Amino acid sequence: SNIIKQLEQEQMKQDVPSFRPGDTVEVKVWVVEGSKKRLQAFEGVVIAIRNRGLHSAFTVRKISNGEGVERVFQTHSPVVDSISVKRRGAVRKAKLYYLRERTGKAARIKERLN
Amino acid sequence: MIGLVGKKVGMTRIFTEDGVSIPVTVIEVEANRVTQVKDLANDGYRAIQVTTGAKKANRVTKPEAGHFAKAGVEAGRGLWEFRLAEGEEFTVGQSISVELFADVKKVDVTGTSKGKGFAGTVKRWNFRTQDATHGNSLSHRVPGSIGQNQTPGKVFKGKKMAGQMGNERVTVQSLDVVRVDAERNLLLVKGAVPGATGSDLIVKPAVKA
Amino acid sequence: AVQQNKPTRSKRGMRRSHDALTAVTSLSVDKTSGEKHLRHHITADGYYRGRKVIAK
Amino acid sequence: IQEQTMLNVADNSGARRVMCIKVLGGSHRRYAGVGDIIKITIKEAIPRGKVKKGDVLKAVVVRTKKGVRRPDGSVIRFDGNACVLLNNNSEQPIGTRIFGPVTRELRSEKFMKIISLAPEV
Amino acid sequence: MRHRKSGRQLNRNSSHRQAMFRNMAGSLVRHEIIKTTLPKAKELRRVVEPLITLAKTDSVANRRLAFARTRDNEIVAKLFNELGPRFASRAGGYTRILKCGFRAGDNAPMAYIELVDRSE
RNA sequence: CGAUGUCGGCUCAUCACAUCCUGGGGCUGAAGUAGGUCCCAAGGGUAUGGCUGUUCGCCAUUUAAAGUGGUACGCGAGCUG
RNA sequence: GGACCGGAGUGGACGCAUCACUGGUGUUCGGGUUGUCAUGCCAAUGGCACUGCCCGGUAGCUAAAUGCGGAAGAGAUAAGUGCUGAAAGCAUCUAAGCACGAAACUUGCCCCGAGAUGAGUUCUCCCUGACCCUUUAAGGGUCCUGAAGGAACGUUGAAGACGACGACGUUGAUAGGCCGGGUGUGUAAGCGCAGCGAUGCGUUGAGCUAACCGGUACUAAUGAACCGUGAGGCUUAACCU
Repeated sequence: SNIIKQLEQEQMKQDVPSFRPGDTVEVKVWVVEGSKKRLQAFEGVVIAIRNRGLHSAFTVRKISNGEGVERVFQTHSPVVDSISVKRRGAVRKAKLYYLRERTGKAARIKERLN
Repeated sequence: MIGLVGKKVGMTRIFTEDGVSIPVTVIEVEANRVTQVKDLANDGYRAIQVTTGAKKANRVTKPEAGHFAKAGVEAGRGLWEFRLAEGEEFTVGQSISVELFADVKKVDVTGTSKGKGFAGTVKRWNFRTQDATHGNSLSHRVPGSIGQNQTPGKVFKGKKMAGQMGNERVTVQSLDVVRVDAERNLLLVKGAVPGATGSDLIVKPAVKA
Repeated sequence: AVQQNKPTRSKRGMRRSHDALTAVTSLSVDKTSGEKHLRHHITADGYYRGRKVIAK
Repeated sequence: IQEQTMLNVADNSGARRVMCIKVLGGSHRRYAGVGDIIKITIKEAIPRGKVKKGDVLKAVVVRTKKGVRRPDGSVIRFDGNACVLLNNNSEQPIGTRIFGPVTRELRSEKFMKIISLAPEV
Repeated sequence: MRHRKSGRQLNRNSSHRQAMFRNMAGSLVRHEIIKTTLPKAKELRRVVEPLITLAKTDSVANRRLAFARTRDNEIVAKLFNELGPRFASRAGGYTRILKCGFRAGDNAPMAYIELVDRSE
């Protein structure tokens, strides 16, 4: 009856920050190369979806040496621990899948009121 | 110490939603009991059958109500019969036996299927469609040839053509390791709970498959 | 796409074994006005179960 | 990736565009785009590269637009398909330096040299 | 196949379905009674009573939304003046489907669809 | 001859084993990896392309393998010309 | 140079299931915009132009996504290798006996499956009233009673071409609606401020939002009525006749 929709809430991460699409975000990702376990930094413009439970993720595009790399990170996965919103961007669309294609272009900055 | 399984798998199964089921004990107090005990007189084999769920006790038919009415009237929704081991007596041992080392190794899975209607010959078995533009008068997704001219003179019995797919049963096995927990020292039983409700029961000897 | 022998009157009337009209086999009598109607239908004078649902 | 796929090259010795002529490993293997070996020809080359136009040799796919799925469900998608040129018999990289990002699934057997020469893993 | 799917396409296209439904909602709100077919009646209530529950809160924005649907200012005026507060205490179910006899020109299951009004 | 539509391809196949691979043996100029021949075995699997309409054939490259035949040289009230 | 035998993982092709993820589609969700017409006009909306062109996108379906699987075993064996052994005082795998031996056979695994007319078994439920003609286990008609259950009819479904098969039918969450959420689009209209104006800023992550999730009788699921009976043949064998 009043039971369901809580098994996905047992393993949430309530320490996540809130971000809009268009900001350049920093994602620290645990990686295993052997006995040691280090961190990886991923920067770039986020093309996010909002919280579909555990099944929520955000798409980040970075350009290393000429071509873009898109990485979608599952929000509540244990390998993603910390997100920093960093510079906050102003765009109209929820999905920046076409503005990500163009080169040398950066979105405008808006820091006051989200 | 010596002690093993008997007429026991479990008493509680919860409605299917996803099919992975990482376990956590939830706090809600309900009562469940074995109601079904068969009669003794007119049979040469002594068989026992299980049930699950709950019915309204208004749409239960009087034959089914009388079936459930032997030792307490609590009805369910389904019935499944199995073989003979010995009989029916109380075999309850002492308090605490099996906490030492031998918990679990694996589990098994069981399922059923979904109705896709009068499916086509490309949907049902993975047929190849002919080329849609180089000519192809009305033969893009049609079945092609179904036989071999005169000396058969007929189409064979196990032939793949268009019909209803779905509304059948399926069965699979062998789920694996997903994650471990060690630091908090909790008692764990492991496995994805098997498929949709409507399963046939797992009555098995030691692990063969 | 055509026959080679004429099908018989037996086979012709035997294909029509399932082509028979089934009846309603029961009507319902409205408590207010004693006329009969279909199940879950207006009594063709403006009555459902207990009220005159149609003024016309 | 598939047969008749135009691909860029990461290594310096491999020169500009290469095209996949056969998808190695398997009978009717259609699509192999993560760390698999593919037979290529060179469709357009610069004279600075050691290889020349029309030379058949092997490659390994390094970047793909389809993208590899991580175990947690993460997908790393690269814009444009890339390969690193290898010898036909020894299956070792001809190119001295690797350009661009590489993925951590290119760690098995002879590709430790590729990820060691590569900047970003 | 279709699973978990809503909306009956009524053997006609999307633009015609929307136009039929605007005209039907206007006719229901005007005359308080409609004789129509049974699937048309079911989809008719499924698109009419959202308007009546929009019409409880009298605002210019809600008049403009209730004018983006059904496109008749007499209908928006009735729906916010007389309907609305007449159905303010109700929580859903502003329509009633009573089935009548089959149509003469074609065997159509016909149905009177009407509100929960009173005569006087 | 008061009409049995002719190749190849596509789609779909089925059978025989005079067996391509996988399986079990013998012999060998079988030291091992690798081969050759013969016996048993038809359960399953048994390529993508450049050339011209091709069955064929040449070639690039792959695969453990790219079998030989019958089925109106299978299949036009299934398609192509 | 390079091992059979025996284990461990990881792939290609194939098949099944699923929609948790990655995606695709989503003409019924939202937004940007061109041309034009209309709502009296400004504003705001709607209609046509492939859904006007696009941009995203819920459910459902889906693969390119994910989970699994073809085994291990057992019996009888083909080729072959054998033991004991005479016929044929030696020999010999065979004639009497016996033991191995493969993806083939029969089971093992998974589906249909008592129309298996050889129509099977188990549990439960329901019916234990009269009269005439009797061309006689006889068999027909009349009155009463017509159960268990089914069918019909409405609400319908992740079931479906139609049937069928599930769920519900007022001691009711079955379907719509309504309420709250979630998702999706992306700061609605109105008003105010700045600017000559386009437009920008605040109200404001605003407003709309489906098929989704939890709750609710507001609407439709009415009570009849229909079918189905009234103890179920003859012989033979076990407790009194």
